[PDB]
Amino acid sequence: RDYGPQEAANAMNRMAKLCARFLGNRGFSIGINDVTPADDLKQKKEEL
Amino acid sequence: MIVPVRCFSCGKVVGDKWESYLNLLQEDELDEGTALSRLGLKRYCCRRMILTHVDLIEKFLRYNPLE
Amino acid sequence: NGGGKVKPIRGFCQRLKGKQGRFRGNLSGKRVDFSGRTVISPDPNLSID
Amino acid sequence: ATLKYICAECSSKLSLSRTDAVRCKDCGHRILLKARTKRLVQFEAR
Amino acid sequence: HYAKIRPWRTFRLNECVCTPYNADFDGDEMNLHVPQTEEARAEAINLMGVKNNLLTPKSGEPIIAATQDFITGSYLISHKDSFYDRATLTQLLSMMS
Amino acid sequence: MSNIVGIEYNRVTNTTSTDFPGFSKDAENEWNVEKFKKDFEVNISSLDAREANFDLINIDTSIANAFRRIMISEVPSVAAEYVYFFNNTSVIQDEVLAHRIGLVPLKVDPDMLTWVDSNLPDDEKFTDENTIVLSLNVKCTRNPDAPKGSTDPKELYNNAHVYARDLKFEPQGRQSTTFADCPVVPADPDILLAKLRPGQEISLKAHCILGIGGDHAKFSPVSTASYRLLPQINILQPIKGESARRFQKCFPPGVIGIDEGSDEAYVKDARKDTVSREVLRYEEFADKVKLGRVRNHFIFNVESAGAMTPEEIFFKSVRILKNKAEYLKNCPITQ
Amino acid sequence: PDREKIKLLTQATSEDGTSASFQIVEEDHTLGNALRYVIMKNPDVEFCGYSIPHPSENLLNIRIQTYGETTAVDALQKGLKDLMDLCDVVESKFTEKIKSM
Amino acid sequence: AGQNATVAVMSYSGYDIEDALVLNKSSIDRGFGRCETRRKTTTVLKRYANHTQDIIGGMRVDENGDPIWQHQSLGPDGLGEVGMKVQSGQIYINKSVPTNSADAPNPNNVNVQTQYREAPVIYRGPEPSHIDQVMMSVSDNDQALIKVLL
Ligand SMILES: [Zn+2]
Ligand SMILES: [Zn+2]
Repeated sequence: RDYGPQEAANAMNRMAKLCARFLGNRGFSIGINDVTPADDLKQKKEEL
Repeated sequence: MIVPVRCFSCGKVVGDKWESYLNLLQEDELDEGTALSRLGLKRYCCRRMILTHVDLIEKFLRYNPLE
Repeated sequence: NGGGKVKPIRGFCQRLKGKQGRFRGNLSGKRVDFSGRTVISPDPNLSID
Repeated sequence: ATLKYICAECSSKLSLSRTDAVRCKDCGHRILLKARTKRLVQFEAR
Repeated sequence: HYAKIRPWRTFRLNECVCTPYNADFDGDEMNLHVPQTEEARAEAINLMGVKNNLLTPKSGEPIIAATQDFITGSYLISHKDSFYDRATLTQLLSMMS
Repeated sequence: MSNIVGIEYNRVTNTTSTDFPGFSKDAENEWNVEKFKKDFEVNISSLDAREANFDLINIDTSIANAFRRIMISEVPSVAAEYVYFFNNTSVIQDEVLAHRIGLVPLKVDPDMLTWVDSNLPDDEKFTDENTIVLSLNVKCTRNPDAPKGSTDPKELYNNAHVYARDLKFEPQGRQSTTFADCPVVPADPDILLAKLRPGQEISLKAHCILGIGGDHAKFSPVSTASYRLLPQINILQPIKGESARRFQKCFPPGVIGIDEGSDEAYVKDARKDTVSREVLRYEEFADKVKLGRVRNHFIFNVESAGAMTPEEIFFKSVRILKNKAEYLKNCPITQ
Repeated sequence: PDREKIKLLTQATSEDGTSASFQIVEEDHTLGNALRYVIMKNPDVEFCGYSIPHPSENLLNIRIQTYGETTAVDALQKGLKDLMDLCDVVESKFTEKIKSM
Repeated sequence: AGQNATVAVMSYSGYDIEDALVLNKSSIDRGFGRCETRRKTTTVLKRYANHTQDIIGGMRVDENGDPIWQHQSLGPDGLGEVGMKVQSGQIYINKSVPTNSADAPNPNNVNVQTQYREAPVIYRGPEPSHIDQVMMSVSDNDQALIKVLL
């Protein structure tokens, strides 16, 4: 809305090319630690 | 059809061990991994294919051309 | 004739009436040249557009 | 072996003329395959 | 779009324009056209291409954006608790462009 | 910092090398050498035929990563690749069969070969010292001796399970004279190339070129080579007794060690543990022990495919990189 | 001597040493990840990164930026020739201790 | 049916994104996931009330040099050979019918049935192929039949 697209999208290309190369280099993932609650929420849930 | 020559990850020679493995399973009643434990696979990636890969090729040889 | 009543008799007026044909499935919908078809897969390193 | 083709059940080698016979000799069986050549072939393992 | 050429075989595009196609990747298809006459090119490229068409007509929002990873991928770099190094920042700013 | 990596139950800490006089008030750890040299060391674990393991110290991740990488890809190894065949009738899909032999390792050295040229076509391509061509044939024969029903179908059928042993090699002019005391051998002779039954035969001569790992694993000198980062454990407070006995019970047998009910839990040795970070779940053991590793100190090992002594492999992969630089040094620079 | 190796990127630099972007042909993280390290410790340097434009293609781009004085390509010279010396050490001690075994 | 695979869950190589998987070379190179596709082609040789069958002959072989590359590839019989790389544009089976076969015959003839319109079926395709089996056989109605597979 300010500078017109030509440099605008030029940002977004930089967005992708950054993220796609970095994230995997750093890393991230799910875990069963995540989905299974540790003690706690099972008991309070039971009253819930 | 055949023991793959190497596992899809390690790329240690697998083929040698399939024969001797099955030997150690038939004679010498013994536990699977424990066999492979002293059979020389200490890392599971390789190990699966010994635990896996049903051997078809003989079940094919039933249909061999000469019978 | 044969007297089996196959069904397959109309299709001149019906030619330009419904579905795929002259109505609006072939003429308004014309099949096209200079084209290709595939499946998809990413390239973030490929620029937008 | 070296010759043209094989039975299905008999696995018996046989050669044939043209517009000749579909049956083999020994088999009361019909279908037959075609033997593989002696001609060299090539693959690349990769 | 403009056309670039690469190996293997398949249509490959940049992700931020997925949602316009509502492309799921996954196993789905597309189709590929080229104009013939020149004026058609200049038409669709400088009008009906991306950079001019970037906003949806309905609500007047940009429909294209980061989607999935790129979103969260920013967040991790974006995250406050993070920090970096002149070497780190270096190779990053490289990887960005 | 201080070559410490955070090992925390959900996360890690202090990863990137972060030593160079870019990032500090005082600007130090600036290059030179001989502080590098005299500080840099190395050690060996043990040396085997088809395997090597050893230890490295006091360098960043990068160059080590290089050695691993070039070691798994950019190093040379030679193998049979192109496949020519003397018919075949057998069950196995003949392509897949070729893929097999293509992959099977060989025990043979480089340095007795050269590289194929994409140019210089036709028969001029594969020539003499640049090629090792293998032939094999078996027509399975029924063993007329029939001891039982369904033995192993060896007593039934001669040479049913075909092995790398069953491969032989045809030497040629100047090809013979050189490998006389280097008999051509297919690494581990025991592999199942094919199974079959009499009324079947397979014959071939495939070809053998030098190759590079990144292009195909079949050119790997190595089954797998990797560097496990050397583990470390810092511990606090006496915390002795069965609770401490439970503590070591939280780890693989190498673990720490127990002198007595007193003298708490002392580290027996490192590098035995899997760095498997269990203690942080039991939540009591937490405050006395932090987990981490030293970025300077690399557990680094390798499997030889049987190609050659890995100590000399590793030594090579180094020089291959040294070359790769050197060639770039005195290479000019166009604008 | 082969003149397709490193084709300097003109658009990269302004003038006079300073910064430059490079494409090394047929090469990858093995080097680049190494080389960036050996470079970054050279005091006058600012910013030395690298990346691949696309994995599907093989070209390697290493970026370099510095303070005044010493030139980029001069820095790349120095650091690279230093990486030579690193290898020299690796062999020097490695083969030694293993010669002793 | 399938592969027992070693899998990680991560964002590596930001090509990942939506549902897109990513593989290891020199794994698929070591072999993995490798496929074969057995397809088939069938040809019914049908005789004609002209009392004239259809002929499978072929393999012209100019120059004495070689069977023409447009064709080649078959064998002395003039039919596709077991286990040969066979490529688009070429013929693995040659079927030919007479031109007078299409019309109304009479029992008045002298010599030439020899006119044969030939429609050898090309194997089209985007890549190389092999022929590991071919079959010369007959159905109930006593007419030659060839059903082959690539
Ligand atoms: Zn494995
Ligand atoms: Zn028969």
